[PDB]
Amino acid sequence: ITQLFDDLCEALLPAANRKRAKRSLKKVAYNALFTNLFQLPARNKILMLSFDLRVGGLGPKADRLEELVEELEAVGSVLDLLVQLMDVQSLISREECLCHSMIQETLQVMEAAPGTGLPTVGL
Amino acid sequence: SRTFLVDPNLDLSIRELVHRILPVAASYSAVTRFIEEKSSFEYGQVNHALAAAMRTLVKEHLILVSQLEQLHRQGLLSLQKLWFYIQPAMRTMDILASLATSVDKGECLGGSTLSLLHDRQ
Amino acid sequence: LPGTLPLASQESAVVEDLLYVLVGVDGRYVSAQPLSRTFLVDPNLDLSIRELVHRILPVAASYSAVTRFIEEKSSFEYGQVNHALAAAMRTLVKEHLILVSQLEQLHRQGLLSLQKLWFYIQPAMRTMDILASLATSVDKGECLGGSTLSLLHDRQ
Amino acid sequence: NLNAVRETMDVLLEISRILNTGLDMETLSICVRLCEQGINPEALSSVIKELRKATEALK
Amino acid sequence: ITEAALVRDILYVFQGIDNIKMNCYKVENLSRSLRDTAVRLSELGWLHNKIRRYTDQRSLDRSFGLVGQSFCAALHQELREYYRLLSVLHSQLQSLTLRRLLVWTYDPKIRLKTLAALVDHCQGRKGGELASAVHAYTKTGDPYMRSLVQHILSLVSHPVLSFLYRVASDP
Repeated sequence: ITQLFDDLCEALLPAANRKRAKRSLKKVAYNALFTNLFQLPARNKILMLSFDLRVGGLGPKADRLEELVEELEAVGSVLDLLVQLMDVQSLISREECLCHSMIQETLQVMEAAPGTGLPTVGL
Repeated sequence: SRTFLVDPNLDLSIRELVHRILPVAASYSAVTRFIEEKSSFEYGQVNHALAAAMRTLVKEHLILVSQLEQLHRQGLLSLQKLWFYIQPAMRTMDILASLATSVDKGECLGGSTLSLLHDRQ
Repeated sequence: LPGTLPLASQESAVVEDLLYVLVGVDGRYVSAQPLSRTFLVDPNLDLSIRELVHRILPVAASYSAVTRFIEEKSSFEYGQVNHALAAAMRTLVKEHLILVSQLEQLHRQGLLSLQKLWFYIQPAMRTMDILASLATSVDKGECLGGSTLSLLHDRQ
Repeated sequence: NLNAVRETMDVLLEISRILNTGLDMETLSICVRLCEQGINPEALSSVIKELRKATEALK
Repeated sequence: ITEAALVRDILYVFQGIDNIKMNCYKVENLSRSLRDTAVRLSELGWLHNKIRRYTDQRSLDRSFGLVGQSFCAALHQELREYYRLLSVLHSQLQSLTLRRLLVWTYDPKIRLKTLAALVDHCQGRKGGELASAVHAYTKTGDPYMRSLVQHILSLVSHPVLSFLYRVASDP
């Protein structure tokens, strides 16, 4: 258990000082773990999220979320952790925001003061 | 096998690109005629369900043209932007326009229409 | 025909012509000569300009020898080191092309005088002077592999 | 048994994918094995949201 | 001839459709400072032809095999993106200039340099012999190319690892 918190702190560390940040992030893991410790069934919490699925459409996906928790019976504390954390018109509206987020990301640099967006001039 | 005519007096920088979009229409005017004909009973119980399952894609091709006109009203649809949007349709309506021309070439009905779909994203 | 153009206005013709030579494309008046590149400016030009033009060009001639180092030392028959040296030597060329773009967009508003140009490119006159010295010292004595990793350890 | 605990771990990725949790495959096996120890999951929801917070201040 | 007019035709020469006409795209007046930059920019569009002819000539005959498809159908996912860039560049033409294009299209002057030279090294290779001639492009070291070709290999070598998990056969 003293190591399973050390391997967890490695995965969430984004790859590239990577030798002292792990030492400081292990503090944020412990500084936050003991705040809750200082201070209801399991399957019901899924259904309350299954309901909110069906309301906004996408019925079969909600009929799948219940299909797996029924076979996961034949571990309960694991799913209790997960719950804590026009088809064409959307296509033409995606490939149009790209051309709005591609000509903007590069015109904001092409027209500015000489040497702002350039990293070599910042040396 | 449809032929088209564009314009005597048009910009050459357009006609060369127009001829790049039409091959999805000519490949469409040969699928919609395959549905309205191979649906006749005198063609077996296979050349029917082949024409039905070949119709749902035509429905989804009509939605892709609707979402373009609604996106055309805001003017966000330039000609260059069009050539990229229909690319999923230029590949699919190029597959079906090849089966619908290879099932009618050699008259197939029944099993010989189920073999061709096993030899032919 | 710059001889029939005033002094304060013909300067606006050189700066937008000189703003292209730094990219590699030839220019209108300040042309390039066939092949260490040599340039030709003008028979009839103000002497108060030609002496300053020759102070800006050493960033172009030092650039026409880096872009030719990339397009050649990328050939496989040069080892797995003379490659990644040419790749990491390309990102700086990209940032040098952005520095010429931001000058033309700043040239449209006329805020770019010739005297103001000589100060803007100074970060580029120092960097493209370093790479134009490695790309001429890695090819002098044919290096590939470790002997191209030694030279980067002896050489802001 | 390792074949069973692989399947039970493979199904559990999907319900964390459609629930739009940022947990990838590696951080999941870390957190599953750590929850398997017996730590209370109400606290782990805070360390991940803070590790991801201090990670953003770097970029 | 205005500079804007050149920016109008160049955005087409990037595709094959031709002032700029068709091996260099000889342009035919204007000042020398303009013709030179067009020449290099127009030539990038010519490359796009050599990579398009292969994925069109070999998408015709049905005797190219099963590997020669996953290759000819992996040169398209690396072309839709080149069609997304041309989308963005056209929306701004309504401002960008020649010297502004050079930085925009400095990177796709390389991907269209490896692909247009990856389809010539493997011309008559079909079957596995093609999946062995797009692997002889990984011994390059260049971190930008070795991470592009090492992806096309991961698609071309999928049919080969489909027979294996299921070598010349005799009918």
